[PDB]
Amino acid sequence: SKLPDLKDAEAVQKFFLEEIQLGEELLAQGEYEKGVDHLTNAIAVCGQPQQLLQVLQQTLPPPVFQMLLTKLPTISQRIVSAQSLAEDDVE
Repeated sequence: SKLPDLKDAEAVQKFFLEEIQLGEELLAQGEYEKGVDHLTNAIAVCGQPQQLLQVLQQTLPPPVFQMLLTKLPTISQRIVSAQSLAEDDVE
């Protein structure tokens, strides 16, 4: 592709429906995980009160729960380093 732009289609809705599927099969509890997938498609927008909770609270459940206590700062610090590099690029 040349000069791509952010766009939505039913495919992302159906790929959002496979994230629901991963959550539900992984947790044997569809209702709670359905909320955590709505919390991953809503980071595509990054809504003001819901812009930081999103991807982290998603990356929590799918593997064994409670094994992400240490990896969560790893993801957060790598994101912080990413913004540090972006801030350097802006400067």
